[PDB]
Amino acid sequence: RPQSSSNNSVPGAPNRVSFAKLREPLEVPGLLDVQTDSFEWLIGSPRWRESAAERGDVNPVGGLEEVLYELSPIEDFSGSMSLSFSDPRFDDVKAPVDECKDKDMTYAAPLFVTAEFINNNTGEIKSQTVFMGDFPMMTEKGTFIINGTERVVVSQLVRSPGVYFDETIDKSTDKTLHSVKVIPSRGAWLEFDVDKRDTVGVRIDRKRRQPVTVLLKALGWTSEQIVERFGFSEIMRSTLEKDNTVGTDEALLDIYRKLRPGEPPTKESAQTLLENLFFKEKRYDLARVGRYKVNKKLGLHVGEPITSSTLTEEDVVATIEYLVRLHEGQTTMTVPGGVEVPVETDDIDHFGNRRLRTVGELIQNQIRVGMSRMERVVRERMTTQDVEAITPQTLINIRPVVAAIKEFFGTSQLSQFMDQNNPLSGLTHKRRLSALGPGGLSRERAGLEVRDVHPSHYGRMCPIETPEGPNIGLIGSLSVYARVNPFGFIETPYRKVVDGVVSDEIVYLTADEEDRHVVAQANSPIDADGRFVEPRVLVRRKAGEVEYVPSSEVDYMDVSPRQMVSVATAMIPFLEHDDANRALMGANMQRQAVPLVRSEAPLVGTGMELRAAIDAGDVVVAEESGVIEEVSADYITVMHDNGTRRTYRMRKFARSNHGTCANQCPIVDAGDRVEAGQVIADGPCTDDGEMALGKNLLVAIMPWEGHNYEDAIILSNRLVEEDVLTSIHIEEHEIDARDTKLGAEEITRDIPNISDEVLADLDERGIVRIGAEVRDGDILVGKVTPKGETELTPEERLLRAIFGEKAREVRDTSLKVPHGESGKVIGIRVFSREDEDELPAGVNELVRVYVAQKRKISDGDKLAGRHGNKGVIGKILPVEDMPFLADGTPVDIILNTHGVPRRMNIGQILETHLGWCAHSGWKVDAAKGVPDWAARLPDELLEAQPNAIVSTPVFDGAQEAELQGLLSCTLPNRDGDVLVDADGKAMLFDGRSGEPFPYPVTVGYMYIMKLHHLVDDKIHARSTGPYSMITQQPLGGKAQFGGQRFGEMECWAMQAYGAAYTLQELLTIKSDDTVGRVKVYEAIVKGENIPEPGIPESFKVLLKELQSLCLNVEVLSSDGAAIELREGEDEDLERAAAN
Amino acid sequence: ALPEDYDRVPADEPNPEQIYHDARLGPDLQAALQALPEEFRMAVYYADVEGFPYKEIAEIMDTPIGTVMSRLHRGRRQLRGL
Amino acid sequence: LKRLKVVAAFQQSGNSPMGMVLDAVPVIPPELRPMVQLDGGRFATSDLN
Amino acid sequence: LRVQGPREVQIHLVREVQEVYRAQGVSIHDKHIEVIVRQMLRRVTIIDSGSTEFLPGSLIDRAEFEAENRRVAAGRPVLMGITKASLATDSWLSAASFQETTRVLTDAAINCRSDKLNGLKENVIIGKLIPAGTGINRYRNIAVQPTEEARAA
Amino acid sequence: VTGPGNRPLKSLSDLLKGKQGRFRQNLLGKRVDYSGRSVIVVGPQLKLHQCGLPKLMALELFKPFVMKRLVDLNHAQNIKSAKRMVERQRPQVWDVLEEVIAEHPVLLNRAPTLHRLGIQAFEPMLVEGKAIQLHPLVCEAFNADFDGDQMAVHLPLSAEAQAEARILMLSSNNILSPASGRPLAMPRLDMVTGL
Amino acid sequence: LDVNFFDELRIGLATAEDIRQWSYGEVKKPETINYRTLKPEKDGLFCEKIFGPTRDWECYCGKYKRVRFKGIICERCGVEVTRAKVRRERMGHIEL
Amino acid sequence: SMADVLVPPRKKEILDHYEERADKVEKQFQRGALNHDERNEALVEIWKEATDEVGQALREHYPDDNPIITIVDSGATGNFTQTRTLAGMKGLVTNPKGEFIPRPVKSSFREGLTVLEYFINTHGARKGLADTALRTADSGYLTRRLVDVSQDVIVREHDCQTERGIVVELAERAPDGTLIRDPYIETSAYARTLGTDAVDEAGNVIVERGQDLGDPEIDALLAAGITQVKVRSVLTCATSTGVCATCYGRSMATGKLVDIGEAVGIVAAQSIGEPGTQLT
RNA sequence: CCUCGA
DNA sequence: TGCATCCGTGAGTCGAGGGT
DNA sequence: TTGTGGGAGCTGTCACGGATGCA
Ligand SMILES: [Mg+2]
Ligand SMILES: [Zn+2]
Ligand SMILES: [Zn+2]
Repeated sequence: RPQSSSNNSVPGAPNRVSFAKLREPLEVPGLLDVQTDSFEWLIGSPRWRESAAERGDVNPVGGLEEVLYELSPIEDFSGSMSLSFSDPRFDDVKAPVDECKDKDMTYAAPLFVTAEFINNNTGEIKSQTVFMGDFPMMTEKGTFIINGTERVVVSQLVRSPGVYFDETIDKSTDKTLHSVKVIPSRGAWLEFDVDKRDTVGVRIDRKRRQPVTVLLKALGWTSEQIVERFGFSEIMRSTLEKDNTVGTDEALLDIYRKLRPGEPPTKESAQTLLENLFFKEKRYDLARVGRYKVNKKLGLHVGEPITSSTLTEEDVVATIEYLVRLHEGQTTMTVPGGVEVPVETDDIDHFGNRRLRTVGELIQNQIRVGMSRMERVVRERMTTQDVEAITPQTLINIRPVVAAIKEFFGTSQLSQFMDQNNPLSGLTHKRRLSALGPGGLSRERAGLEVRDVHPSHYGRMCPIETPEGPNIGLIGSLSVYARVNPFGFIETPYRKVVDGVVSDEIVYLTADEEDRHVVAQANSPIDADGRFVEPRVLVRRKAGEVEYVPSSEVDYMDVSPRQMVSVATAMIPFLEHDDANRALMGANMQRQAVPLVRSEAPLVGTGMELRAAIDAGDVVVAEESGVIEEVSADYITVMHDNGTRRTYRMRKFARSNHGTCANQCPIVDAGDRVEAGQVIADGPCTDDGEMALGKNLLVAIMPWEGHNYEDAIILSNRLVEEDVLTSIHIEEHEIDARDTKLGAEEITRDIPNISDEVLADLDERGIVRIGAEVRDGDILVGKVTPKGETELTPEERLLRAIFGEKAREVRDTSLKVPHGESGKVIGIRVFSREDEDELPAGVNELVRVYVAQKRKISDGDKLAGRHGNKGVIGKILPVEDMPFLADGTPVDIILNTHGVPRRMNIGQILETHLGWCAHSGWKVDAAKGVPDWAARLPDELLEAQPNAIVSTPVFDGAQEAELQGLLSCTLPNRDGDVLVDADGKAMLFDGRSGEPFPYPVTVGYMYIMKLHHLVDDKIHARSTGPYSMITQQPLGGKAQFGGQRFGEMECWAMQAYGAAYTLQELLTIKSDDTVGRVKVYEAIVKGENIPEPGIPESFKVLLKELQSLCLNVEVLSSDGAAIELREGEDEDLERAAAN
Repeated sequence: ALPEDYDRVPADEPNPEQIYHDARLGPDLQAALQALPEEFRMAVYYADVEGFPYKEIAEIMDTPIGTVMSRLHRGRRQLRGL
Repeated sequence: LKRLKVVAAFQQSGNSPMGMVLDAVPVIPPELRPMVQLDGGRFATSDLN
Repeated sequence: LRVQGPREVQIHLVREVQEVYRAQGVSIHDKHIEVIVRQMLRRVTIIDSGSTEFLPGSLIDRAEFEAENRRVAAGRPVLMGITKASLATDSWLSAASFQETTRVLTDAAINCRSDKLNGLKENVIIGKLIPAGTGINRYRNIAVQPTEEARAA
Repeated sequence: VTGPGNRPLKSLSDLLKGKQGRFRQNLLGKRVDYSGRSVIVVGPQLKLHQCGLPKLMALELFKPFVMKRLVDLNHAQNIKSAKRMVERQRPQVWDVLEEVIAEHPVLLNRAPTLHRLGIQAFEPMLVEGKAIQLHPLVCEAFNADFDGDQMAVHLPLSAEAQAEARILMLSSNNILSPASGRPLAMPRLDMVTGL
Repeated sequence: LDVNFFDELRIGLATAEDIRQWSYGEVKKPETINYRTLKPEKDGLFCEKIFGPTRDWECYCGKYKRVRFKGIICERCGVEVTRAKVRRERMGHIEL
Repeated sequence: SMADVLVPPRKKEILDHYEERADKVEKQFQRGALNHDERNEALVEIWKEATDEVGQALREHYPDDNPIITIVDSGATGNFTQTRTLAGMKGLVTNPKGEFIPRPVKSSFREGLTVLEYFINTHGARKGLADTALRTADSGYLTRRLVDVSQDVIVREHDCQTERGIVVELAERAPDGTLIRDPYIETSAYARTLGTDAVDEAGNVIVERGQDLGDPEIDALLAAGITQVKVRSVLTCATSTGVCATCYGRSMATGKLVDIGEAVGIVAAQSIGEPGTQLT
């Protein structure tokens, strides 16, 4: 296939002809590697060993080997006995992924280690294999299965360990004060600061500021050695002149008085605490990342030894001298060894000081916690028992490690319910970059400076794809070609340049390294040999600024124009013609499209569809070349060349986390020979291997009788009749028969006061039958509950007493269909204690019913293109009402004109024009030579057959001249008529009156998505229902059949209207007047007048809470006495007895 | 702990509509009203709904156990029809 | 003046300042500090409990 | 306020706020701003208490200051912030629901305050017809009866 | 004092403070009954005083009224039978529904309610579908568009509340901005372009 | 029973005599309920004796479960046979 | 359509001329005679001028029946700044700090921004979305404070009959015979009740006190040659607790005199808070 | 609490 | 005993779903 | 109830006013 075909490397990929004019010198890497490489490092897999040997460090150390080397050996007080851990090993997995999702389990494998015990007393070695627990495993898709649900561990953005300087300008004295922060990987922080009074102060974790000289005197330094190293700023001298401690002994005494206050200080507690606080690797550690940072910034030990990673006296001296020189205008420095260290303040938002904690490190930290607690238990058990009896098995208590892993995966903000609307949503979810969490910043500290685009984000974190709401700037997504460092930094690849010749040597750079060299753009002319063509090229400099520099001075070049964007963003055709807000909205709404029953790849793409679908995992890919041996809707089995067979089963009508349908379909036939890497089956939102999130709709840009007014959208009824926008939604309902005080619940077909008709669709167990169409309120699972002899209704007591029935008085608690739900029962799963099925305490039976519904497109459903053009369907017109082209073809979707120009997303128009060309094909007239506008075109684009799929990459797509040229040579319809002129418009007829519309209208083909905001999920209402217990106000949310909130601003609006009675009614007899609401129901049922409002129960609750706060609050009548607000309930008895 | 909002902890009481239809009686309310004599109607309604002692229903109508216990045994067989 | 604010507030009203020290603490009724049984042997309470 | 007087600081505040709103193309009528400005200058500071129970340096409503004076005393006009004026309201229940609930409740207990329960916010809280619009006694208590010429027809 | 997960325990004073406290969350504003919510769509065929109520939403909102009128007419034997019929969505209710809807106003609200025009009274007409139909002239007051917006419906019950809806809060009675006196129920972009 | 026409709402400091007059009993145990029977422990934070019965007209020891006994106090358990509604208006106290 | 978005045919030459001027400023900076702040300020001047010039060429090249022109100039929707961003040039883009950048976005959205232009424009876009998030909450807090401080102000009587008020400028006497109308009349004098009589020099009273002062009354006062007028406001209302209807004046919503029960305090708080989201 | 919608 | 500091306020509304 | 054994985890927020606490 030619070079203009995008994704030529992938075998069997569709031939998408691309307008691109620049060669791709580097392929998109594995988009899930941010997860898999991290987890494989944590494990110590062979896939990780090969990479660590090839291009990593010369010494490979795994994520668990690291924790074990940090933990072993465990010794006692006398050092008499030692226990070491080695060789982390994994057995096979306990259950397959589907079995784990089914049984509400956790996909995990058992962990084993070699625990060697040596005894210095009796001279013996006692090795043993110890079981460490069930470690949760990462699936092929990069996810985890926890308690039956699929989860993603989002990488966290955190401050890299190191030394960071910040200057703060003050109004008082106008002086610029300076402060230092030392952020380690473990242990508590220390801080330096020059005060308003020119007094340099050192702070410990949470302690009052102490003079910096006290720290030197806490390390035993002499009063003259301080004057030899400092005083050139004289600030250190004037700090020593300030009245402070006398000698080093009283210094340690007063500093041990600071730590642990209120305790009687001593002379040995200081020697014991200061040693372990910042200089013992057991309680303080800044990892190789932090050691590298502090050594590179301060020039310490540039000879590259990384033996020790702990704050040393050299580091503290260098840091205090750094602060002293930074307070003055000193911009250069040297240390006893420090070679050319600049003196600056540090940018906290820069991606050279801001690192990533991937899933591997996030799990490693929790493992470290569990291991330290286990070590405490081990040391506490070593002393108590005798050498004759102890063993590696008896000392070890695995419970804290298991508890830590469980608690992490079950309560961490970084372990998130996977977004599974469509493959793209999950794909970007695994590449998300979250700023909040444990160790990161708080939501209440997320200032504006954290959230905006930083210049160091270029090629690492996309600037477009980010939440539109309160999480804006806090959740990014990794760029396409970006990659995470072993240190935790984000690197991006650049082509190397030597003497104005751009080579094919690729080098991955960190933001630190990038700020040193000169990086050009991808849109830069290049000779056939690789040499620059311009005298000077556009380049990006250190501060993030840009300039023009001669070609003899450029070092690196962008590998791709797409380098700075994420996957979802790179899927927007004509992105460069869209404003950033609408582009962000399009990127977000691509992750909200639902899968349709039939996929259809877009006529106009960017080339990212193929790779996105493949790397998303929801597509089936051949692991090895071969020939299909058998193909069924159930599975596809391929016979390899060596004789081995591989079979792939098909997820068929599977529910996602968000109720969308995951349904895979084979796209090969019985004889086909497939290559390794070729797509064998199409999952959801995929068509022939490409991400197909929407449909190609015939669109006319024009107002239409105000039905598309204000972003509303009009649709041809053909989209319903032909199910082109129909989607499948599956909902899981569940109920459990459990134990109660008065007896045991039971799942039965026999429910009291129920006709045989409304139980027809139930089996003998009391469960609905597979294939039944259930309506609003139908019974899914029958279930009775034992009832007490005081709960019986008057009509119930009569039937119990007249017949003298059995003592098992049961209330109907059957599982019924919620409002707004309907569909066919497509599956039932049942668990019983009669079998070995595990259930929680006191639960006899547990049954799940799966209901599927086919939703056609409707009024209120939300559609959106890829350029932020969203809107709800205001009107579905009959096919005869739509404006139709000259040949009778009715348009499918009418988009209002007034939206396009002011939202600043004109790409949606360009996409439309190209969308028409691809629909009809073209034939560029080359008889008298190739025209001038078509010069830059690759030869494969000079003619196209109807319905030609076409790729327009972002920042390298079809130019305006070429697009204008294509509209001229549009091939005609079957009758030889050209329906769309060279302006992109056409003469439409009004299918209602019949007369043609007076002016030509832009028609074309636009990619429209069905967003997961469907009116079936939004519509809700309630007259009366369940109430809150604590406040007696209606519950909230649709799922609980709750009422709507009438908030404080609504009451302000009421008062501004002066609608006093409405306001009283809303706040008394609709919320918490416990008698008023029942009297209202009675009055409405009997046509009587609505009664008088009572007293809001929430006011009584407020009074009771104030009285619980020792506040004697009393309600006083007009004369001064206290009004008792209580109830007597004879009235109900009077009415019920007179009944 | 509870969820972060305590107002989403549901009360487990019947709704105003639920307590209206549960306090009334079905269509048989005209069977025990007209088809039974007022001797059976008044004695059966106050021995089963109220659950009074056998001697407390003896006091309301000025009748011994021989009358109250009989009108109950016969009113049930009366209401067994229909 | 600041001190006289509170001193005269305690004086003019007949509210004894002894109320600022407690010998018994009130306990809010249980329904306003709910304890609910969760799925299984688990339970859930408000922080007040 | 001190130099030029209250009816001058009112003009000053209204014109400044209107300048800020007009610099951005906002057309708000002056009466809306005046309704807000009025609620700042409603109180006075007690310089010399004299024969009165008011503590000196306290902020008392000008109505109470002008009516409490039964000769049978020294008050200076005060400009007040909207938060300050709101927290110093007639109704402790009203202030407890606006800001600083703890401080308001403590100072209300100490001063043994009594809320007269007159004000739309308090009626909202207790479930009473607010004293505005259709809730005032003029409209809320109306006698309606058909005429005799209509009772005949 | 922290519980599990280093989370501070809500004290007695926390119950009153903040937007989540009793004052802001349970006294100055509450959740109400006889209320619903749905996505809005533009209905140009509507009159300024009208709005399109989805049929299911109106049925649930007016449930006791429908039951009473269903027992008045002999469609229902007793009130429990009427309740069962309304729950099963029997074909007889709809003729009754439009009967009890006539001239019974509803209140439409779109948050954020910035001014009093953020809540307006409308006469409901039954509409096929699940979306509220909103008059295109009230979008300036609600700041409403159709990019996915939703609105809430409240049903006044008392005679005084219905009167306040029909007189004070009626849509066609509030055409001018209460802030500047300028018209808000004014022809907007498309209608402008047309005229 | 009472339309909300109150003249004033007064607040002040609560003396310990007020806290004792309000209270219906003294809480003395940390135990909340019996995990087995889901029955409140006596003198605990949910004690039915002082706060109120969990179920309508039912005492703790089961001697009275009927509306006929309305008003009496069960001499075995000290629980008043009345509505569970009172369980949201009966305050306890703790003697320090 | 892509055809309706006309590119100004003089854009290249305009940008070349202003690039010459920016190059002169850059050579003045390379000489050492210009300050860095002066360099940035001069470049901002240059590129603001160039943006205005390409906008002028755009509006001169566009026929008045063009749909992008018809939509804006009819008052339907949008503003010409958006038209200039689409067809002309984006212009200057802000910093994450709020400053402007020496090099502007010379491309239009019809031509398609370059990689660096798009990346620079994202800064302004993101900062604008975040700051709007902030301003919404600030305006909400101010509105709540206003609502609370003002919910005592309700109308309670028809007329306190006070003779106090405020004088308001209705016009200004220019040196010519023309009378410069005051801009604040829509918000200062309109919809007020008249305090004292407005009489002309040697003439009858043109508007009696207590009049609504609508457009007819304002125009009559102006044609009469009156330049100041005293009106009754709630600043000078003598009512004890609330305000009187006559001192308040016309109800903006109903167009007539404000009714009795109206809680004009909440209406005022909402009228002040609602457009708060637009301030910068 | 989190993620999302206006 | 006169301030500088520290501590304690406040920071939009309404929705959906999923968890401890 | 004997022979040893001291913690997590945070700051990346901003503007304002007035009681507190020390020079
Ligand atoms: Mg909207
Ligand atoms: Zn008992
Ligand atoms: Zn007045």
